Amino acid sequence: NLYFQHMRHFARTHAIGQIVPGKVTKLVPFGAFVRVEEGIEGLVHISELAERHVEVPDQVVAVGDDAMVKVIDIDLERRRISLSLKQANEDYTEEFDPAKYGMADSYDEQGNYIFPEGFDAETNEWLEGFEKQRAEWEARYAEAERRHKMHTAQMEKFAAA
Ligand SMILES: O=C(O)c1cnccn1
Ligand SMILES: O=C(O)c1cnccn1
Repeated sequence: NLYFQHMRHFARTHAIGQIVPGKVTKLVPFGAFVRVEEGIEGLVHISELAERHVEVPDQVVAVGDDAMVKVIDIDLERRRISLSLKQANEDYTEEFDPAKYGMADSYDEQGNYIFPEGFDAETNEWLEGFEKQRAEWEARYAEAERRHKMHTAQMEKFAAA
């Protein structure tokens, strides 16, 4: 079963709560399907489109719209990924929280930051011979930033209210 395997891979590479970019692919009476990271599709249920009540999804999104959504549930049995636009926006903060955009593994159970393998907290510099790890990290971070920036844009485009 390839689909299960893909969705499982997805679940194991994304934390619940993660906020991710998506493209709206399809509208239905009960919500809007969104393709996540040019990957696979989740559902934004109609009640999770916005804070206000909504009679049809078109009231909030349209096919082809880009958006940042929160992953709120992953059901590998029913092979549904649940998404929320509403909650993504509820959790937005002008201040950047990398945990919510792809770097949750840089935080422990308390929420304390974990200095990555190869970075010297004392020296505050990357250790020579770790260029691979520096690269991967810098990349992950950049993406997390991009994502937050986009979300900011989405919130700014809330000049609707
Ligand atoms: O048609 C479906 O699969 C469906 C309908 N309502 C809620 C969730 N899923
Ligand atoms: O049956 C589903 O859950 C479905 C439908 N359209 C797109 C993605 N998923």
